[PDB]
Amino acid sequence: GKGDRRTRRGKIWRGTYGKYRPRK
Amino acid sequence: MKEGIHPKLVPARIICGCGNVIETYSTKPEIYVEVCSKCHPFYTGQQRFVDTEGRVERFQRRYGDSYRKGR
Amino acid sequence: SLKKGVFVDDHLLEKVLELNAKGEKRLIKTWSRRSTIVPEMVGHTIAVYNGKQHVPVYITENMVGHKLGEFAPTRTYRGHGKEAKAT
Amino acid sequence: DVALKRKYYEEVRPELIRRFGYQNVWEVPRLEKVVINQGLGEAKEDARILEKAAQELALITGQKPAVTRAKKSISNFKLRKGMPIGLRVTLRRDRMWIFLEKLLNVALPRIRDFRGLNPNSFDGRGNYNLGLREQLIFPEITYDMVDALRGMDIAVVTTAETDEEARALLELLGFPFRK
Amino acid sequence: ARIAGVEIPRNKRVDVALTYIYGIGKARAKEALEKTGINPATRVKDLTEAEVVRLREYVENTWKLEGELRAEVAANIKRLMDIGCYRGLRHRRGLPVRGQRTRTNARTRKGPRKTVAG
RNA sequence: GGGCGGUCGCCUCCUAAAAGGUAACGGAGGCGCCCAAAGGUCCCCUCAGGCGGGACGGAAAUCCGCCGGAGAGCGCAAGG
RNA sequence: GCCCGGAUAGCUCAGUCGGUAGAGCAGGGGAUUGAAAAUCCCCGUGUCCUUGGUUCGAUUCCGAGUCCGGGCACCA
RNA sequence: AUCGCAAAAAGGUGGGCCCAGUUCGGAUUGGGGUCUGCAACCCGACCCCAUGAAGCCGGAAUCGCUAGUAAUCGCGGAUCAGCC
Ligand SMILES: [Mg+2]
Ligand SMILES: [Mg+2]
Ligand SMILES: [Mg+2]
Ligand SMILES: [Mg+2]
Ligand SMILES: [Mg+2]
Ligand SMILES: [Mg+2]
Repeated sequence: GKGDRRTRRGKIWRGTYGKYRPRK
Repeated sequence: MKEGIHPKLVPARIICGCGNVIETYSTKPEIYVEVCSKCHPFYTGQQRFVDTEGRVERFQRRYGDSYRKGR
Repeated sequence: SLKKGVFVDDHLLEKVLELNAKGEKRLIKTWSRRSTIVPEMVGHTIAVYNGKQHVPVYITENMVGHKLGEFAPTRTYRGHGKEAKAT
Repeated sequence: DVALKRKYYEEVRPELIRRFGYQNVWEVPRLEKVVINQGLGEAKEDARILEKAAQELALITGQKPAVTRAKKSISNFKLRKGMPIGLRVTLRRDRMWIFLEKLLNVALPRIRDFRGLNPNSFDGRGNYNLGLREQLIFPEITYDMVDALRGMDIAVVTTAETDEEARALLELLGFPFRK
Repeated sequence: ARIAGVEIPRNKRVDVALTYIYGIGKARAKEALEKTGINPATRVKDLTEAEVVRLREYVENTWKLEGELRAEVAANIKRLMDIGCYRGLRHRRGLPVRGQRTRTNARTRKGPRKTVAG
């Protein structure tokens, strides 16, 4: 989901990746 | 006495946390931990929560001296 | 989301801390809250524009890393109602 | 049988000498009875009485408490005559120390409040209701019969006159201080 | 298949039934199993009956007991009003306290369509 | 004075004048019942309030200690 | 006192010929109609008389009557 | 214009989450750690964390859509530091 705190595309819609799901 | 509804309170041993627990009276042998947890004048039994566990770079003195520059 | 640089405004950084030189009356007039309240002096009363007017704040030793940004009364909300809807 | 009885006999009886007491044999203060009450908690837990607090209370101290009646039908709190609502028990024996040494050592930790209870809860003639809050979480009961918060109320009655003569006993027996 | 916590989600995947234990979430039920070696696609019911009971002490080591931090949800609101601040009656009047709009959207802490006269 | 209105029997207090009785369209009130226990015998206990407290609790729920000799209660109005 | 037909939601009512159920108001805003009336829409209120029994049941059948009526007596 | 933007998205030949108010789903939340930036609170993205209330397709009939048209998915700007 887009509006979730952490999904696949929830980092895309909100701008940056996570501290458990990094860039690579 | 009144033998009847009143149970016999069958013996069961508690797991001896802070010294010997008061002995086998009830059939409930389990605690979480630490029967006394301190000697009970409450000798600061802290686990360092949201308060001053992290004391570096805050609750400290930064940005120069003791601020003589005021006036 | 606070960082290693605890910023106070250069207009208001050390011009609140005139108490620590000698010791004076328990009021001094700062302006901002986006700047951090000064951690050098404790226990006294700091005058501030608290959102509505220049009314002071008084700490009671409960702040370790808590933000002063929750101190802003200017929305004197009396209660609900008084709407006159459908317009 | 023996449960902290050495602290009962040589931490009380010679400790009440040289600073307290008239130092004869019986006016040294001691324990007579410790009443324990439910009092329905807040209000009536059910329209008809269920008698299960006698079962879990008979689990925690192994005896049935008497379910006693109600007073005159004032009917502001739907008060009524009959259908008993008391749940009071004194039960003074060495069976007093059987449960009182359990709750003496398990109830000051394992429930969360400010550390201890009032030294201002002493009353005239030394009878001292202590007044714990709930303790249905960790009286080693493992969540048995979780109906409500459903606390209880304890009063440990001393013998002597003054609050300094019950205060002479109770925290030398192991109670906290200054809340 | 008993769990480390209290509310049992009735025999699901180890990524699912172990998760909504209090004190546990996605990034604790995801890393708490790959260290112990359990494949995250397996069931809690299809776990080893010794892994049922020995994966319980690992959860109860550091964080404060279930219901106590939920009481710190109401106690942090108490300690922020150390002098009775304005954020306290930001909280106790039934509204979000971040600073959302409250005529439209952010209808959550307000009672849903509760009170108007006109 | 009659009519209109009120009342027609029983119980309680006063009027009722320290034995009993005693009137008025004199004052204040109740009743046409109810309890297989609200009965008999035997065996235990003493109430209502006030003070000091409590975990909720109205200042009244339930519990402890002291004072409290009958100011409670005795199915129902009043008297004993 | 024998016999006769029934007691449904502040109000009263759609009922069964044993397997069903409620619509209307002082009520708030509501596609409406170009923002006007409310035509029309969600909606606040069933011991279906008290109780026993064929019955898969009872929101409905049958028996005593406590609830109200007409006829019929009978009242020393 | 290659070099690097970016990851094109269901492409997965995948293991599973088993009718569930449920890892489908979701915000408000008070503490810590990184800021591009005088400075992010009450006006940083919201970053692993806390925690996840509402929802099983809606009424009196509306309203963007005729074959590359709906529909989730995928990319950049424009004042531009986050981005509101
Ligand atoms: Mg859940
Ligand atoms: Mg006489
Ligand atoms: Mg006479
Ligand atoms: Mg009698
Ligand atoms: Mg729900
Ligand atoms: Mg963009």
